[PDB]
Amino acid sequence: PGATLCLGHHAVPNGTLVKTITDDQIEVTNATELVQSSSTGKICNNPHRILDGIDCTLIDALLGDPHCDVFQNETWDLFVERSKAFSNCYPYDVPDYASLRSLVAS
Amino acid sequence: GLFGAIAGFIENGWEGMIDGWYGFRHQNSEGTGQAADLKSTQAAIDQINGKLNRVIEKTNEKFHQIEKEFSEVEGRIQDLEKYVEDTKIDLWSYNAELLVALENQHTIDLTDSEMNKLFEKTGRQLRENAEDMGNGCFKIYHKCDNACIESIRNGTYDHDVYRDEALNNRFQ
Amino acid sequence: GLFGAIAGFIENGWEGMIDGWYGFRHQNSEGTGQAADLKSTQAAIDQINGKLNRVIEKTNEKFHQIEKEFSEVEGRIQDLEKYVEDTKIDLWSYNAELLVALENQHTIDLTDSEMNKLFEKTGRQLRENAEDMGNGCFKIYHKCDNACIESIRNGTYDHDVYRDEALNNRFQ
Amino acid sequence: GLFGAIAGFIENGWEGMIDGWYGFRHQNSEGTGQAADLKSTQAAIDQINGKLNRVIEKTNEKFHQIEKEFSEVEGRIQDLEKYVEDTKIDLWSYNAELLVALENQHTIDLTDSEMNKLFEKTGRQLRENAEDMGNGCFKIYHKCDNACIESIRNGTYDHDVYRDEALNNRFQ
Amino acid sequence: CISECITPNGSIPNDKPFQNVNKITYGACPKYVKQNTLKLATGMRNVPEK
Ligand SMILES: *[C@@H]1O[C@H](CO)[C@@H](O[C@@H]2O[C@H](CO)[C@@H](O)[C@H](O)[C@H]2NC(C)=O)[C@H](O)[C@H]1NC(C)=O
Ligand SMILES: *[C@@H]1O[C@H](CO)[C@@H](O)[C@H](O)[C@H]1NC(C)=O
Ligand SMILES: *[C@@H]1O[C@H](CO)[C@@H](O)[C@H](O)[C@H]1NC(C)=O
Ligand SMILES: *[C@@H]1O[C@H](CO)[C@@H](O)[C@H](O)[C@H]1NC(C)=O
Repeated sequence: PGATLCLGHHAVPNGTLVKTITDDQIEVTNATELVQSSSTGKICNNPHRILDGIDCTLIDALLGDPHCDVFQNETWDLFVERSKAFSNCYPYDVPDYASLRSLVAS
Repeated sequence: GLFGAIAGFIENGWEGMIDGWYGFRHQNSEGTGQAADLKSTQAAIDQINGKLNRVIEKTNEKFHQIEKEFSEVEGRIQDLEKYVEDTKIDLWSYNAELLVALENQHTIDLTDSEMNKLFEKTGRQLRENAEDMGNGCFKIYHKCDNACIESIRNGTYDHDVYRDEALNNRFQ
Repeated sequence: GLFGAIAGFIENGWEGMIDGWYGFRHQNSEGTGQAADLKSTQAAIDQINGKLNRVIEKTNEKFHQIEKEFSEVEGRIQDLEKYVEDTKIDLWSYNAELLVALENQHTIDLTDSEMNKLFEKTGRQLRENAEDMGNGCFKIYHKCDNACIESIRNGTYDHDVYRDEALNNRFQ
Repeated sequence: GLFGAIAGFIENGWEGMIDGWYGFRHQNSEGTGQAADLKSTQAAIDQINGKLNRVIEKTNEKFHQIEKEFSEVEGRIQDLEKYVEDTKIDLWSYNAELLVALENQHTIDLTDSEMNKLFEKTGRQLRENAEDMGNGCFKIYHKCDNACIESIRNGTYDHDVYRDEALNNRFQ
Repeated sequence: CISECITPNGSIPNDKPFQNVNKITYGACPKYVKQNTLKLATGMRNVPEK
């Protein structure tokens, strides 16, 4: 005349595989993803001030290419350059173009 | 795991324990039953939530950085920019791999540990009134009704009340 | 901690143990007393000094490096220098944070372990002459004067001498 | 180690145990003997091979990089290339030192753990028919011939067969 | 819409510590890594059978 008392823990029909020091794959009851691997495909306009360059590079806007003069006195947290931008003024180059673009963007 | 309870002397988990991570199953004169252990469950849960919140805390904020894609071949300066970025990425990738490996090994061991601690605590309450059957179960050597089982589960079991009966059954 | 002794079955520490990290308190026919355990204390201290010396070993020596502050805007090359430095600092800050987190988890666990090892060793000396009360104390079932307590503390306790007396007290 | 078995309650290893990592030595009415425990040996070996395979996996493949030695003094750009390389090497060297330290601490701890798990499992098989002598050996309180010893080693020992004899020897 | 982290592919959530979307980012962003998935266990070993 007595009783039995067993200790145990839960389980589920199928858990998730994770990596450890000793195992490339071992099953636990639950896990959570630490790598963000997807995007909606759209840039959110808040909280950062986004300035869409549209047909203009930042340098064309700086110099004041007429079709870019819409951008006069503009400000941004992030300036977004589009692959469709084009120059439409006197043909020019900027020695160290990359540096001028950087320091203005900043 | 290091403690040998989970996937150890506990032969398997219970898919039917759906209200807790750890718990008890019993058989006595009034039938059989099951109950989650809230304290051990919450101890494991609290530790896991602790490490999760440490890991997902505070992404860094960066603004103007260096260019990472290039439309013209440039040689030396571009080579250096690309090498700096590749180097950075390989180091962070290593940190990420190692971080999850260490955390996960430790998570398995801490849950194994919590299981083992609950087992040891129960054994200690039972004193000389029960024996470890070696599969994570105790044989209790006295009549132990539902209220008695509950006294064990809630940590108020009084071994002296049952000691004469139990010793008589164990040793004679 | 993983072993469930410190902040576990040992309900709390002793502010009154001022000559050691781990030890014994007793009550017998000659009164009560307390004594540090030197070996367990020293084992913990030795491990902690070991990891401390590994961490504070060998700062790196660096001489001519790159500039890290600039008085003029320069563009591309300065962006790259500053990016290299920020990347470096962020990686090391990550290393420092992770290093202390892992060390501290392990320090808590190793001290917890030493506590547990001392308890298990004492239990093993006592054989059938004592029972674990579940709070880190043993009930010893025979007269055990000051010299007897010290024989347990110094690891020479001879269980056979007391076994008949103890079993008579435990079981009859 | 954390568990206190290896270099612990097991006083030393056996140079004479050559066919397993863990095992048994016995003395009974038919003589003495030794046998490796295959399951515990293989569990440790499997864990160590697991971590070894994680560590030696996948070197990175890199092709065109930056120059790392220079035949002319150049100033700023060279300063930066050399600093980038020096910084990278210092970070990887840190990763390597830390990696082996953590793995090795854990290897010592997991092997210690396996020793402890085998000991506890054996104890659990023996139930009330044996007592832990405190040095990793069990005193078995009944006649236990070579087939009996083997029944303990292969995990089929039936404690009930011997319980009456053992209890008579232990307690009376 | 609202997001702290911007990549050339579009905005991404910054609740996770790492990301595999783009090495180019602006704002409070997960760190870019090569792996496309890394799982952090949030539960014990799952042992439904012996
Ligand atoms: C985000 O955009 C990047 C850059 O365009 C994508 O990376 C490219 O992916 C394609 C297809 O896998 C590859 O052929 C290119 O080599 C990648 N470019 C670079 C520079 O790495 C990426 O796939 C996009 N990510 C998401 C989630 O949309
Ligand atoms: C523990 O269980 C007993 C028996 O069911 C009950 O009388 C008592 O109220 C419980 N104690 C606590 C602390 O809940
Ligand atoms: C241990 O304690 C006993 C009892 O007082 C004493 O006789 C003996 O000398 C001690 N042994 C050691 C190793 O110090
Ligand atoms: C275990 O040992 C016993 C005794 O020698 C033997 O009868 C039995 O076949 C063995 N069982 C297994 C599983 O090998």
